[PDB]
Formats: sequence, C-alpha cells, structure tokens
Amino acid sequence: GPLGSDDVEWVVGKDKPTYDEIFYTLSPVNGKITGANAKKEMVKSKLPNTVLGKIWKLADVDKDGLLDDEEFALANHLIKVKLEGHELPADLPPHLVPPSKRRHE
Amino acid sequence: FNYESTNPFTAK
Repeated sequence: GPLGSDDVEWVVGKDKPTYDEIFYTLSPVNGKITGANAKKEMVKSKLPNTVLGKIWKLADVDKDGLLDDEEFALANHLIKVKLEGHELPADLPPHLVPPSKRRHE
Repeated sequence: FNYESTNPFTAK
C-alpha cells in the first residue's frame, strides 16, 4: 500500500456523520458549539455529571473552550459507548485523539 | 492546587 507503517483509523471517522448531525441540531455558531449546547446534550444523555465533565475534558483537545464538529463527535462517541454499556478510558489514545490537534515542528 | 477549570460541567 501507500505507507503500511502508519495505517491508523480514527474510530470516530466511521460514525462521524451521526455525531455531526447531532452537532448541527444544537445550533453551531461559527462552526462550533458552546458549553451550553453540549451541556444540554449531555444533560439529557442521562450520564452522571462527573462523566460529562470527563468527556468534555477529553473532547476539547484543541483547548479553546468550544467544541468543533471534530471534538463534539469525539464526545458523542464517548457517550455512545457509555450508552452501549461500555466505559471510556478517561484517556486519549492515538485512535481517539483527532490528528487535527497534532501540531509537529 | 486549584487550576483554571475550563469545564462547564463542574465549574467549581
């Protein structure tokens, strides 16, 4: 193939349009949503406050206090696995973390 | 130890 060495697959990239659709239903200003919008989302997700804060702590890898469609998709993926009866590692492995926040010099 | 919490779910 092209690389072989680096053949990484972002798990969220396979079910991103769904969390993306949910992202648009929260009214995204300048392409992001504020804490309020993702808050009400996590509010009715029926997850504990602690988990919600932890998911946010993983989602905003960009650290801009706002959630882009990338970051919200990450959050929704964590919430989805929660709903599916799983736990989120509370950590950002190389297959959870969006390459959009990897700046190399 | 307090730090600038930027998490709107906890605030503190």
